[PDB]
Amino acid sequence: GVRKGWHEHVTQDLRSHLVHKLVQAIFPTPDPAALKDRRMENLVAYAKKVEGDMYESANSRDEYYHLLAEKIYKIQKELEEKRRSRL
Amino acid sequence: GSMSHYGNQTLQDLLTSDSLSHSDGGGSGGGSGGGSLECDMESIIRSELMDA
Repeated sequence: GVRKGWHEHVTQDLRSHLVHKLVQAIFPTPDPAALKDRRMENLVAYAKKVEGDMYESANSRDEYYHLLAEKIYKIQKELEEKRRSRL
Repeated sequence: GSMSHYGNQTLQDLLTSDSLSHSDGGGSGGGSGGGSLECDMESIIRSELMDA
């Protein structure tokens, strides 16, 4: 929704690329081939929906990509320490 | 201290998705195509988007 002409400055590859990393972050993948698996449609389904939220939340791809990168970043360190030892 | 709490979604959801390794899924995978920022974003994307 909303007319946001910056959509011409962002491609499917860019968005799907970020979304792919989202999966890497939401799903600590045991192998890169799990990223092209049937479980992947689910993982990427989340990633697409989340990226879509921030895509629409932002007023530039630069912005959407920045703020989304911040969320993924905190998630990755969250997962690492939660797995390592925090509780 | 609470599974909800707010802000604790990170821990919960990521733990749930951690255990999602032993889960099935659907049937499809993914797709891409294009090229604008990723192309020479290499070092920046690694650092800021976080490819650990």
